[PDB]
Amino acid sequence: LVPMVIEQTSRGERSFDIYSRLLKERVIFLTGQVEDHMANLIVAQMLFLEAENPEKDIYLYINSPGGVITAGMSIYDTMQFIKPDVSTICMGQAASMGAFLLTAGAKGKRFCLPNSRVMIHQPLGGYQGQATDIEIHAREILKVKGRMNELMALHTGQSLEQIERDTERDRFLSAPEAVEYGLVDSILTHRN
Amino acid sequence: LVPMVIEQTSRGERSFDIYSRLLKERVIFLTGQVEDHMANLIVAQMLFLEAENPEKDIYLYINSPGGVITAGMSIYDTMQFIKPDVSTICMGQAASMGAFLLTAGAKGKRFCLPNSRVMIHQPLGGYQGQATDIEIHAREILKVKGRMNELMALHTGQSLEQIERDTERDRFLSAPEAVEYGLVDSILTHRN
Amino acid sequence: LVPMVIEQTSRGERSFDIYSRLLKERVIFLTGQVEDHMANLIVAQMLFLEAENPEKDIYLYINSPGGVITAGMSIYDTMQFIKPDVSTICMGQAASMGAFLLTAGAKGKRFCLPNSRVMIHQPLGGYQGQATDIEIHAREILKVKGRMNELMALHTGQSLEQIERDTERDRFLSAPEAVEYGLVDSILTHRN
Amino acid sequence: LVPMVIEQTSRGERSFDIYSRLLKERVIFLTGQVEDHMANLIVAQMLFLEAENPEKDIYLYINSPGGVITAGMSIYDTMQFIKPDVSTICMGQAASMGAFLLTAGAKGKRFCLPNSRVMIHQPLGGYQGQATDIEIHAREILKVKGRMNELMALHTGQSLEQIERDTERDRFLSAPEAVEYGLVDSILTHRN
Amino acid sequence: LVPMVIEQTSRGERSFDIYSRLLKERVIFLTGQVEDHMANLIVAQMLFLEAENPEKDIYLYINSPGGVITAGMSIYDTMQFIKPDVSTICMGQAASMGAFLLTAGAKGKRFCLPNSRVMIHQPLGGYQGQATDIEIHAREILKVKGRMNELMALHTGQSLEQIERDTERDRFLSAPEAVEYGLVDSILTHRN
Amino acid sequence: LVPMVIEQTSRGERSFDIYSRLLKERVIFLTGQVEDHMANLIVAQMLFLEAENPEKDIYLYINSPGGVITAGMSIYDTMQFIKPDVSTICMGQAASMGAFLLTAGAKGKRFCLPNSRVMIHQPLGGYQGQATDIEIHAREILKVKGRMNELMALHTGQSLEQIERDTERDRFLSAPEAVEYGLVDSILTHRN
Amino acid sequence: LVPMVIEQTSRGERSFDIYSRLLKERVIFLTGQVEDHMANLIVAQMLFLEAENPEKDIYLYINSPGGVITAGMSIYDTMQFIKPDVSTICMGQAASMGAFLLTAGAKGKRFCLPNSRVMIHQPLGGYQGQATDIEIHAREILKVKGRMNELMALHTGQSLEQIERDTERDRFLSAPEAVEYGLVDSILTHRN
Amino acid sequence: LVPMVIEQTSRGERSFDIYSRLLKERVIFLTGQVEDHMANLIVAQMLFLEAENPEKDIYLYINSPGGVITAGMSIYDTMQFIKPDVSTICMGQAASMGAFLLTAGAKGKRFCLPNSRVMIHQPLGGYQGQATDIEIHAREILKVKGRMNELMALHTGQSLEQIERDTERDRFLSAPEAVEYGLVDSILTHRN
Amino acid sequence: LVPMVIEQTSRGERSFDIYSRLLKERVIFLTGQVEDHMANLIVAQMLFLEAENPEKDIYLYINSPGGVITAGMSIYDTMQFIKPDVSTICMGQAASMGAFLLTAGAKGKRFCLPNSRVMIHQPLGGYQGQATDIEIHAREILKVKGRMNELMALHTGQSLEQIERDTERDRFLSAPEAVEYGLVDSILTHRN
Amino acid sequence: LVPMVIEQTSRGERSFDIYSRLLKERVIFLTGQVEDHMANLIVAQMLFLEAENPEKDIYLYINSPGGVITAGMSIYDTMQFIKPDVSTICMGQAASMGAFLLTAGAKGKRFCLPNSRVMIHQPLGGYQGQATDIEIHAREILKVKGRMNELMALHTGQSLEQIERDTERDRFLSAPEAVEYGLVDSILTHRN
Repeated sequence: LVPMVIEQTSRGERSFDIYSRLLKERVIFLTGQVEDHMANLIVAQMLFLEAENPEKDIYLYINSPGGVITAGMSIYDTMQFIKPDVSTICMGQAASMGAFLLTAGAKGKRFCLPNSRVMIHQPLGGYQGQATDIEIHAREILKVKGRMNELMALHTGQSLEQIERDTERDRFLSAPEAVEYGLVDSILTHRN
Repeated sequence: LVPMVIEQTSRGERSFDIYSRLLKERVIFLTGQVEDHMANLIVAQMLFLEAENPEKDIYLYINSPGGVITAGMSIYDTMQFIKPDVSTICMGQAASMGAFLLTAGAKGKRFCLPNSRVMIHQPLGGYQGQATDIEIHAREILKVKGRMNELMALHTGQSLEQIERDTERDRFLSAPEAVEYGLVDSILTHRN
Repeated sequence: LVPMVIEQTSRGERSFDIYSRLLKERVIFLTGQVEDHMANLIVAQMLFLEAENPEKDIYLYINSPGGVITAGMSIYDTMQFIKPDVSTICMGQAASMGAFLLTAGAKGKRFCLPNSRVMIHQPLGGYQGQATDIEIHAREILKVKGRMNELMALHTGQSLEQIERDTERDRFLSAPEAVEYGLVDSILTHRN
Repeated sequence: LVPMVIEQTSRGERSFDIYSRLLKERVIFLTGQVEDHMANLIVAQMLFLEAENPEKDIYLYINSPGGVITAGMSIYDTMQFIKPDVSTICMGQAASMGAFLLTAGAKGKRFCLPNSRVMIHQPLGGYQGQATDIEIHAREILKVKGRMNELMALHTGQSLEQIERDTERDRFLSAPEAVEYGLVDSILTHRN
Repeated sequence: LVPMVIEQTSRGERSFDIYSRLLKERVIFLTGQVEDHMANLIVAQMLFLEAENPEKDIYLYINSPGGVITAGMSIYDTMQFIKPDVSTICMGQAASMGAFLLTAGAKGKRFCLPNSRVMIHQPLGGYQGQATDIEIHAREILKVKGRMNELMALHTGQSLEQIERDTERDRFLSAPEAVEYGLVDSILTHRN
Repeated sequence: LVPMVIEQTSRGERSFDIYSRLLKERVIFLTGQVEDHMANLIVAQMLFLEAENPEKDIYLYINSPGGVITAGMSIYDTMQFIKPDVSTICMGQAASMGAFLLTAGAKGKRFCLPNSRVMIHQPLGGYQGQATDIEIHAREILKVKGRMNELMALHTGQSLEQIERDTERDRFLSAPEAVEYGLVDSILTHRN
Repeated sequence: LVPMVIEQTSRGERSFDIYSRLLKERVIFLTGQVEDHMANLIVAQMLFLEAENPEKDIYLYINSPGGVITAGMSIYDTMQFIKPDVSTICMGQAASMGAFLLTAGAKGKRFCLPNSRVMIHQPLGGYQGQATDIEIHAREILKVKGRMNELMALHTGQSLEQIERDTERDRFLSAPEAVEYGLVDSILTHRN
Repeated sequence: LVPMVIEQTSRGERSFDIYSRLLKERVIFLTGQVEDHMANLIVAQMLFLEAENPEKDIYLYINSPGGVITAGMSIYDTMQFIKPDVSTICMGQAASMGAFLLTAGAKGKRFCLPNSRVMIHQPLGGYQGQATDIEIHAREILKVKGRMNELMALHTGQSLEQIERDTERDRFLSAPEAVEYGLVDSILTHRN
Repeated sequence: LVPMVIEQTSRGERSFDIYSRLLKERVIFLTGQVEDHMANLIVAQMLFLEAENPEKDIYLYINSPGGVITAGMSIYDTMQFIKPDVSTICMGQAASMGAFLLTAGAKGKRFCLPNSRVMIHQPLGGYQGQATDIEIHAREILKVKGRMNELMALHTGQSLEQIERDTERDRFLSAPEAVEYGLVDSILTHRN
Repeated sequence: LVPMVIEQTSRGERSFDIYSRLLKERVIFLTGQVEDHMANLIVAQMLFLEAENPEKDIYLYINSPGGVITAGMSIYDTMQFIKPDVSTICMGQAASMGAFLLTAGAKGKRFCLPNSRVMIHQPLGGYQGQATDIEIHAREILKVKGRMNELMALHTGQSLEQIERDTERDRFLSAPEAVEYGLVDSILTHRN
């Protein structure tokens, strides 16, 4: 059950759900397996906040084990499109897609919690059918692999060759290791 | 759950769902497997917006893997019937049915995000029963194939022969490749 | 548990199961649905009897609810290939393949029990996939329908047009009706 | 069904759910198997209370059998990041994660009921695949085990070596035993 | 479906669910299998009622077949902690945990209906694994058994050895029998 | 879904579900299998209605096929406890448990529809385990059977011996037969 | 069960199963789906017949819907390795592997029945996993497709390009058409 | 059912199954998944052949998709232990364990059919449990990987480093490629 | 199917299965999970061989993943009861029971193949029920652990304390390590 | 796969299965759960041996986890009816029925292996239905418990009161403990 909170305003007392109250403060929660429906919801929140104030910065809290690539690209493309800088904070973990979205945040505004765990791997897919169809889908996933690696190299700042080697197999990076790799910029240890 | 949002108006503060709030701005979300139930909901949204302001454009956001042809065709006929132009934007991906609706958008208003993937294929179906019945259903699906290819050629601008050859098997098109093919017009890289 | 029947010959006593003993008398049983394994077994028996005596008649009892068409064609082609005349008898019921194999017996050696029944209908099938593949499989089953109807008219003496009209839907026929229709030659009521 | 309670305020009477009413008093309920969804909910509740009054102490009732490690670390890091001292209380039981979060509370503000049962064990995990991938995943759970033991020693005050020996297998600690170990500070037997 | 009732208050009329209306009168319903989620709901109600009026007594109605030992302890420890006296009533039945919570009520305020049943038995548990871990879990369930028999002896007033003999196997106590045993104080036959 | 109804009266108009509307008129619906949750709800309504006017009668409509015994005793004990007389009416049917609650109503205020059916049978149960435990449970159900027969004899007026013989096996009684037996006092054919 | 047949030899009468009796006549039956177990059995028969007589031709009857490719290659390699000429005959139907083995027979000894049907299509396969592994399995199945098409061109005599065009999709061929295509040399209609 | 073959000798005719007849010729079949029961059977055949003639070469036919490693080691160890040279021939496909046993044959007596396909990959495994137990099983499977690679380098002649690089992922090899890789010696294109 | 082999003796030719033939040579095959049926069969073989020749050594081949303890104890007690020295050999792998029986063989006659594996761990078990019954079954499995460890120390020659430390968790050992530990006496690499 | 053994007699070599060969030596095997079918088979063996030689002792090996009581009673009554002395031996384990049959052997001819185990407990049963039927089945299982306890006291020589206390719950006993308990006579440590 989602709890309800009261917000004091000039008009009077107002009741909001815990998630909507934080949305009012430009906070979007990315939680669980990435998919088309949850991604479209996040896209709607980014566009809504852009209109309210295109100057202020938006925040994205990523705690997810990854998911569909196509759904993630909808979020990634939306972040780069809108004028507001999107700050990404990793809570708990950030897998292949969560990590791609984490590093896709605005340069200097990417954060990670101290005990967080980041993991990056290459795309995984499968197709059953004729050899001709296999060649088509096989070429498509390879293109996505190259495209994802090219974008990660840009945000992380590492060379494309290095990304291919590291993403060939699952690689787990802690919060300090991620800072060196370039996935995140700083760690939020304590409130200052 | 969907996060509620507040809209300021002359009467006072008003509460709207995230999707309903965007619907007020002539934005319709086409998400997931196309089926009769969701299609009738999109049709109702279009007709409602037409009454409010037939001059203003409508924006359809497509992120779906395709689905039933009859359900998708009810959306296409609705778009062409109504006077306002229906702009189509592709987020994440637009498969066979999603691509037909995408290219069916108003000329010059079709858009695609840079990392979106547009796949087009021919109709697929099946029937079990007597040979006489199989002949009836086989002729019907073939007629549907020609109808879809005829319309796709009209919107894309390519010849019917080329569309038939290209759609004989699954064909994946990136956002730039789609521009040359004619499925879309421009790519929304960044807000200007 | 098939019973064992002892056979007395000049050499001495011999033991055989109920089915092999009848096989020695050139009697083959066609029971159950027509599949590839049972059909291949019947083919071996026919070839075996031909080598033993290429001029003595063979008896084939048919009590089956029908089955695969390809399997039946192996039996039909084998019957029309070898020199011995295959006398077919209907016991209990004769479905599409059972009736086709029944009427495929040697002219003047086709029999049917009094309380037996025969059923003829058009082929059944189906396919799931692209429209292109459907056209292929649809054309194939139609050719089978035309080919099978042609053979039925040859063995029954009826006209191809009449067969097509009677095979469009399941048609049941009794033993006397089958004689008038040309499916069988005579009814075996009592030993004389 | 959750009951609704009435709160008398200067503005007037207001209706609150039982869980929301206690949230207003800085009480957060941690219940059931730990997971990403419930963890983000607790995180949102903590951040919300910090904004309202970063000086007042928060309370976190813990009755859970444990769960995912990553989800728990999000709660742990959030508790340490915010300024308010989080006072953990153990109701019924506190497993591996419930205990790790229980001992993570502010020094001097960790409590447990007299009949509560605490339990600490090493991480649980598994992976199926190639030997190379097995080695990769095996090193992570070992790092998580070492990282979790380091933090437990910091809060409880026991040496790292002792924590390893005691955490090798499931160890159950009663409320008084937990006080000596260092997981909790005091027992709440009766209201004074 | 839960029905809604109207309350004639000074500040107009308010609509409350049947359970919330009774909660306002310091009545809590404990029904069904005991578990962590429902137990945390009863604890919230007990704490909320204590804040409203510590002097007034809280009524608990127990109609349950028992459940998790840990979940029940959260309720038991909460009852003893709060200053107000919890008056337990037994409707229908009161199994192992329902009976433990029933007898846990304040001395002189434990009641039972004439046709109600009571059942007390030792704890139930199980574990699968190595012999070493089996020995661990076995020691705790034995320790929990001794702890529950000590507390039951205190409320009932019977010797510890007597409780062990009876609890070894399931025992069924009628309402008058429970009074003699000490589980309850009196019976509520009719309103006076 | 339940249909909402409105009351056009003074002091404003109030909308309630049809079931809650009837509850205001002192009408409680007992429908379906008896269980702890539904029985607990009925208990709240009885206790709730008592507070408004202990002098006014409460109506109970029974169309249940029977259920648990413990849940039924919670209702029976509540009816006898409260001061207002509970008038039971049988709609459709009243099985073993429903019939026990039907006859338990106030003398002279028990009714049955003309085409309603009633059946009474002994308790049914089962236990799997050691022989020692079987004896415990077998003795318990026999005590329940004797207790239920004693109460039924009291309300109906028949001797305990007659009730025992009739309840050994299912006995179906029509509305007129029930009147002679004593389960109900009169029949409601038409409104006067 | 398989019927037993008596064979007269120098020693005396000898009993054998129907399949074993035909095996002595240098006849092998290929029925059902191709697999490692059935394929190895056929290989053993070919080796045994070769040792018995390395100059007498062997007969292979084919009636199967196809199957694994690797299993089929074992049979194909043996036929091309041993000195005796393997005469292939098609009964009922010959699918991808059945047709490949059919056309692989000795030149001039490939026969087909009048009503038999031949179907040829490209290999079918699938893999699920990382993009790297997909490229490997995809390249492998493509080599098989090219390798199989090369062999089919050699036996049939058709150009490699024509075989590739006709194998992209399922193609059916009657016995007369198969002769023109080069799959079989002659049609066996009547022994007379 | 396996066919029967009559063997003629001076003593007289004798009947053997197809597999048993080939066993007399020192021919063993390794078909299907490699498990413990099938491997144990193969070991029994090797020891039997050694006793009758410890100087004649043995022939092992391999058509298997791989299987357990422990079962494979029993076969491998027995081949090296006995004096007779085990000639390994691969029909169809040879996976990780089939290829390992294939290359384990006597130097100069390892053959491969032309259309065969060999596949080598690193071991597979997995475990679920505590972190300590995971480290144990991880070290174990890693040792197996190193041990298996060492043996492969010895039989294939390649370097340990090269084998490690080629076995990290599934690698397919045709008959000619296996010769160059040292996995086999010659190709049995024809008996000549 | 198991292959049949002929044994030439002075009396004539005798046909035996592969396992029965080796049984004549005092060779027993312990393969698969250790259950009561397979174990009882091995016991019968041991007794039969003892009656034939109580002075000739018996050979027991072991390749199994372990199993029930009670079944294994019957085999162990029989080996130590009879006079013939049971020589144990390990092929592929030897689990807890497989290793216990392996090391239980006659001193100086315990062998293992080079690439074999050995695994020793403490017993496994579990129970579900009352706390009293748990204590019983827990004490029993602990006695088995102590009993089995005592026997292992006797045959291997290691101290009881060392065995307990090495059996607390799964411990893997290769053939060379087993020799040093004392489970086996030597390694069989070649016949010469 | 039961192995086959050859028995050398004056007439000539004979063939028997391992179990049948031992049956000639008056050895019966009681393996697995005690059911009607297996018990009936054992009864037939006991009667056959009596007719062959009613003066030679019979040997019964028991390795079973128990089962139905009625089936075991057939074996017990049969052993006490025939004249030969049935020497019982336990291997691995002896449960409730296994131990009952074990102690039922002839006095002075009851043996146990050194590492065997025994478990005795009261009967287990259950019934679902009307309360009347429960009393019937309850009384029946109680009589069986007393009857079986009386017989156990007779063979073991223990008092009936002592057996009742021990049988109440599962009691485990080792071979030496069984001797002191009168359950067996001696331990077969070695043949000697």
